[PDB]
Amino acid sequence: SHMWIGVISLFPEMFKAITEFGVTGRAVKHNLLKVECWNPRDFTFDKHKTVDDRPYGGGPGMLMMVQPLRDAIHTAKAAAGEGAKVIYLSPQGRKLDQGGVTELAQNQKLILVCGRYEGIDERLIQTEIDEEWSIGDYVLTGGELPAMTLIDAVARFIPGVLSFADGLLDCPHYTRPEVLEGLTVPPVLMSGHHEEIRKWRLKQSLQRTWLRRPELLEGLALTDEQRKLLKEAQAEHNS
Amino acid sequence: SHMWIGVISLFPEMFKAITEFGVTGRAVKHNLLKVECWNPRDFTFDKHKTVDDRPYGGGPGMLMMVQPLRDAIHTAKAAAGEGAKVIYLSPQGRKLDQGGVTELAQNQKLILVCGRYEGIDERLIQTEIDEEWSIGDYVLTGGELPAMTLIDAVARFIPGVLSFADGLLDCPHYTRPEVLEGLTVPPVLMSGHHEEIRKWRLKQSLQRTWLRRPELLEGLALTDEQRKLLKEAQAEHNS
Ligand SMILES: c1cc(-c2cnc[nH]2)ccn1
Ligand SMILES: c1cc(-c2cnc[nH]2)ccn1
Repeated sequence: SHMWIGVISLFPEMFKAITEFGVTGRAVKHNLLKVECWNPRDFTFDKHKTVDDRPYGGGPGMLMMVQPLRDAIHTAKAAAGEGAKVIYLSPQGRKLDQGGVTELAQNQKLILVCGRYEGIDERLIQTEIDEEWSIGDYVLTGGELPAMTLIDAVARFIPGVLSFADGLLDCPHYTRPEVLEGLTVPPVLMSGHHEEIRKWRLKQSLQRTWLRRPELLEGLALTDEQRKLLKEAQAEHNS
Repeated sequence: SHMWIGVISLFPEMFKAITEFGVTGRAVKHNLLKVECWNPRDFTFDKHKTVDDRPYGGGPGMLMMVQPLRDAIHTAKAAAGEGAKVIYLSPQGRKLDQGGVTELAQNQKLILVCGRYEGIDERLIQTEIDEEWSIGDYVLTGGELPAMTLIDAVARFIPGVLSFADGLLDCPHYTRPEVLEGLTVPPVLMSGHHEEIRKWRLKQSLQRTWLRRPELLEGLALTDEQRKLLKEAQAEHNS
């Protein structure tokens, strides 16, 4: 099932990073994912194509100019037709996580508004934006990398495109050679015992989540098997 | 003060998104930031330039092939000289936040290793990586967008390149026109009263943090002024 994502950005060429390369580049080429960009600069009318403006109240920064940005959004909305969710990427938004990604991926159409400078007029958020989303508690130079991050994450859910599946960190992975700077591959992985290997990997995920991100465990209802392997991992750690 | 960032990636052209555009593009052009990429594909020797390999123990995915990736890392380390911190971008890493960004930005040299497929051999993390970092609890198709995100965030700290400064969400911002779809600019911002404007903005930040991200407040030692304005905001909310 196709996903269409409209993008509003002063730097649309940044999105070549996801539309021209890798898994996401394939998804675009195969028409599984469509990414369409509108640049507020194209909606300006003055000679110098001005896209920023001064904040009321003063301050050292600038904001996105309202008229070109508003017009770009309206154009994207018209192209989307009915049912597109309009998202503003900002640190004031809902924190993105895999559960949030799964939710966003349920939309067939999204419009992603990328801010630059000190951001956008609050009244545009009120009148034009459906949801604000943050990719993390850090400050960037613009909304483009967050938008690309969001697109990449939701793209993985599109059929044909391709251990947080159960909320745990991933297990360690090994490939050739069998010995690397004196470090050997765990023999269980060489055993060909599919069930032993499954349980080892799950136990490692549980142990790594417990040691690195114990808060993630509290959010889970562990299966009987997971409870057992976690107990074993914690016992081995204390021995 | 210059920052040098070495990048190991199968898709180095993705990094044009930050080296050719905007604030980060300027930083690169002005030699404030140098980004240098090595591609494991260039370190292969077989006819088909193979960069992936099968995981021991089976499973549906592939891993980065060790030899080309290892050789690329060693080459980057040699180019960096002494004192470069080597970072692997992964969901199993330390969660990036602004405090973490400030810490990373203290390094004059960084090497960022971007994984693809199901990631990299655990023994390479042991032997080659100094720190693992995550940009958030979501799964992407590769480490490139996280690396670019990290670069963008740390770049803001480089002198000459340019409200989490005190750990709060930002205040609303307004620009022209004075009225937008019936919504007016708060009169205080039109007053020209610099101290009233400062306090209004701070109060708004406190109110927005309290309503949207109350957990962020618990991590703060509020100033007397902040305690007062937060109390006022909470009173007005309950009235
Ligand atoms: C979403 C947006 C942003 C951001 C936009 N402009 C500066 N920072 C940061 C994180 N997640
Ligand atoms: C850092 C790396 C990753 C990632 C790398 N490969 C798949 N996901 C996700 C978030 N932060």
